[PDB]
Amino acid sequence: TLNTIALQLVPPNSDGPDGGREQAVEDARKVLRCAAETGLAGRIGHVMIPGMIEEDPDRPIPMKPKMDVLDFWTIIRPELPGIRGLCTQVTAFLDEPALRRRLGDLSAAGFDGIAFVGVPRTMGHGVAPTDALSMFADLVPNRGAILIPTRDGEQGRFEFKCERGATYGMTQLLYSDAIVGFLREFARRTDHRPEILLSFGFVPKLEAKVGLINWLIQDPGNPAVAAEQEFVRRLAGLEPADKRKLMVDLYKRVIDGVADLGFPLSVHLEATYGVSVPAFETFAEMLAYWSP
Repeated sequence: TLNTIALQLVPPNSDGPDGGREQAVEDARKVLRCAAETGLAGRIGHVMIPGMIEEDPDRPIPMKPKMDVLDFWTIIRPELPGIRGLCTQVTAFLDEPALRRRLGDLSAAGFDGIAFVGVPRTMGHGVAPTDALSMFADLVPNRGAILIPTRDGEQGRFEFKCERGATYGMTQLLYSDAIVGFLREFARRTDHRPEILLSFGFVPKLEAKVGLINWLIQDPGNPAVAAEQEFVRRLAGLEPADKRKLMVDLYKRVIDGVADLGFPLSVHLEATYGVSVPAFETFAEMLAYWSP
């Protein structure tokens, strides 16, 4: 079990002559600075590096190439003394031998958890993500499945992934208490008690203009998600202290709602638009209420 506070850090664009290395160092230093400014120095235990970024097909200008997960960690690891690694990893291009090689490399580099994921919709000889969960379990021994508590059929989908060896579930961004009802029914139906990495994403006013979070959580026809998107739209437009209050209230509703269910809990902090002092001001008040 991780019992950790994880901060998501997206690898920089690698299309420059430095391959993103200067940007990676500055990003790490911005993390330390923002944590220090908000009373969170030394509190973040892990960085969550995604090894997959879904691309919105309707965005006019394309994503640039991104730094490899392990290249990125190698650069930022010296700048974040004491912080360890978590990641997601695409397994579609990793046969069983190559999956053991990648796992050994990530373990040796200091990664403690790995969530196996699929390929973006707009992009094949390896293991399916759910088959990888139980392989070479001594390497990076925290093995993550993605958990979206609003998604149709998620009770049977996530139960199966626990059967196949998931030790933790990394949630989609949480903008309602749907995870409370989900885990209450999961605990009732099953004996599985994976660690839950509860994901919380700061919403700046830029979301009102860009709508990236709204798109990241979209599920057309799902009324529970519609409610979440309405919550995100509301937050985007509220004044800074108002959106902090509402996000902290949501945090408290989730933590209280799941605290007696028997799942180990970690916290996954996300700033989709980039780390900032306002994001960390919100994180700090959340973690002041409850921290793993």
